[PDB]
Amino acid sequence: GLILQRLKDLNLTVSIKIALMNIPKPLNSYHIKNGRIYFTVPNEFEIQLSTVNRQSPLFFVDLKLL
Amino acid sequence: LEILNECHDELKALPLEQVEFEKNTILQQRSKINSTELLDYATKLSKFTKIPPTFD
Amino acid sequence: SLYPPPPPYVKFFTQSNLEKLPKYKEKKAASAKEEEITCALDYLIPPPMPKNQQYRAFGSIWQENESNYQYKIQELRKLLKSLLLNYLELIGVLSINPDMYERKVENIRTILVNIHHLLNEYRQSRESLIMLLEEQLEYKRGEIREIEQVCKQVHDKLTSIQDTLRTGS
Amino acid sequence: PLPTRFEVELEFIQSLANIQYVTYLLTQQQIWKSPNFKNYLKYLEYWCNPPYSQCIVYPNCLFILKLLNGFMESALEGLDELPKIIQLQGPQWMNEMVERWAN
Amino acid sequence: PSYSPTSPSYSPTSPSYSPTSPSYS
Amino acid sequence: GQALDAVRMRLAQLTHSLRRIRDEMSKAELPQWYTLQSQLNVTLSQLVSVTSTLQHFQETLDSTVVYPLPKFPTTSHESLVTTLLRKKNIPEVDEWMKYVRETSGEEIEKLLQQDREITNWARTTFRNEYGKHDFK
Amino acid sequence: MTDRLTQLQICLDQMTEQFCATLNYIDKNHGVPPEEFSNTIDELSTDIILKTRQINKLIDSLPGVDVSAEEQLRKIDMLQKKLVEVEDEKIEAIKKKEKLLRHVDSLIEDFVDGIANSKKST
Amino acid sequence: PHEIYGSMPLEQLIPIILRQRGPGFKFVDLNEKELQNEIKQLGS
Repeated sequence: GLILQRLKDLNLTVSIKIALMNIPKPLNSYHIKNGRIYFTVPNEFEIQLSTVNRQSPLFFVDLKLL
Repeated sequence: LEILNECHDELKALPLEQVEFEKNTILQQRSKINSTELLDYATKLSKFTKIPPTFD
Repeated sequence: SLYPPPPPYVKFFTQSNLEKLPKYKEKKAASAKEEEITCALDYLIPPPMPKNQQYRAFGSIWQENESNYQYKIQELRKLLKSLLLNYLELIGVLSINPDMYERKVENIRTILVNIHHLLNEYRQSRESLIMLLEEQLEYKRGEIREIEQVCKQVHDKLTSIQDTLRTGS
Repeated sequence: PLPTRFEVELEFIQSLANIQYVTYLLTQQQIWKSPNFKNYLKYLEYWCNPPYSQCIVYPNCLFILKLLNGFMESALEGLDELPKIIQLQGPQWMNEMVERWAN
Repeated sequence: PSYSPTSPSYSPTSPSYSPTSPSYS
Repeated sequence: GQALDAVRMRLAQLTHSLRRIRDEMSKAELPQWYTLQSQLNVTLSQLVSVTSTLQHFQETLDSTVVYPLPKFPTTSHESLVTTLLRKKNIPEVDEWMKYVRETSGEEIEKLLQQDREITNWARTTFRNEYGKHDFK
Repeated sequence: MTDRLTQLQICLDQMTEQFCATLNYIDKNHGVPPEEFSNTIDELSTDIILKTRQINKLIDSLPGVDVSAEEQLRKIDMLQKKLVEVEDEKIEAIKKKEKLLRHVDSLIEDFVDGIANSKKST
Repeated sequence: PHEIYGSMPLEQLIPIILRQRGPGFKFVDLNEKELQNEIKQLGS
């Protein structure tokens, strides 16, 4: 029920939060999906992050090795 | 954008569909039951539920 | 004992009786086309409401849009005035000849008792329904009005922001 | 005169509200062991609808039997906790009865 | 002295088994 | 009071041993078998000592008469008073010995003396059997 | 709030208690100085009169004291009617408020995407 | 039934989702395409 718009709001909050911070050029490859943000550095890793609150800082969610 | 976001959040906090089902349930529950039996039962429970101040 | 024994028929109805109840009631209805207890399965058939619509227990009997009152008001006022007058006359009796004071005392009580009768016809459930009615009605009006107030103030803030950003263009 | 089965069943239902009566009834083994008593308890469920519900004297037993209904799939065990749990959950159960009736 | 006292092991939840029978007059 | 004092101290240590075996059984991991045997034997022999000492001083316990304190308020602590007052057994033990007696079910006296003579005969027979072979 | 019927019962109980106390004072005091006794009785009689006047002003202030219950029946019925329409109107009000709300959300998302792809365009 | 779900704040909804999905599965691991998937199966 409420999960869809909660995840959409989480995605929006993540997008605005990463807009706040000047992401490095090697980290220019980012994806937004399901309240999660994916940074995939090829042959290095794929890190998935999220935030609980706009003021609250980001926290680790998941990691995958390449 | 921030302040309109909290405005959106507080507007969403105040309720959609759930309130209208609840109002519906109220309406058929009220329509189904007649007031005569309810008033009789209320009068018959007035002695038991209400503790008189003179009951030692 | 302190606790009376369970009713006797309770022990007659097993699971087999419950599962065979449909065919039993079908047979009973077919045959039919104080109830005598000819079979152990008769009690599961719902009991019939008494024709008199009355129930006796412990020596006591038991059995539409909400789903001259001025005469009663003036009767109550004159009864209160007469009660005060009779109280004065009774206390005067106590003053001068108290030996027969009781001769009036119960009399006054009768009027008081009549007052209780005058309350009986005035009995108040509809009035309680009315008061609850207006309290939830005004509560929901307050909630509603604060809802449009807050959404209107949000819309006004949005319009002011739109004007501000248009001026900065 | 001999009372009808209406009177005795109604008095049994209204007496089921007593915690002491429930504790005594559950104390004996054969009362809960015998399926007859629970069959009668499930038979009694049909008094929650009008006009039968208009003839009740204490509505609390209305939930208690229903609570007793739960007892057939919760187990005897829990008999000791019955007085404490009814004393603790009296507020919210009375509130839900009021919501079912007073609204 | 006393190495350790005993932990309170009260069981108020115990229902007790008092037989009640001479109530009728 | 001396007998009840000894009963108190011994029962207190028995309850302490029970608390011990309890908080070493409550662990999610079971300790070694040998520690469990040691705890079992110690606590169980302690229970034997409890039984024997309670046997020894029955007269002192019987002579004592129970009476509530004048200072103890019963209006507020009637539940606590009733908790200690009640003494009826737990039901399961009750029907336990009821089924036991059901299974068991001048004649009784002569069976009793026949049991006496069987007991004495068996004791003498095993004494003879022990004496037959040198065990030292 | 306190219902005026409960207030009426409290008032009549207080009146009965006041009469009992006054007559008890009379019975246990007749014989105290006459002046103090007379002053106390004057105070008690003033209390009697005042209690009588709250009784009068509460009995006539009972809505529906002089109104026949059947027009209360129609007014209550039409009250539930207009209530039905008022929660209906609240249903349309809340649904269009949510409609404009997620219009606002859609424009928020579009503007945020524009910001994001503009500031990453360089 | 949906009144409770729609009336609770997300701060309490998150533990409810966590306990519904069991331990290990984070409240954010759910996929929107997956979400509309089980919505489709439950709607049948």
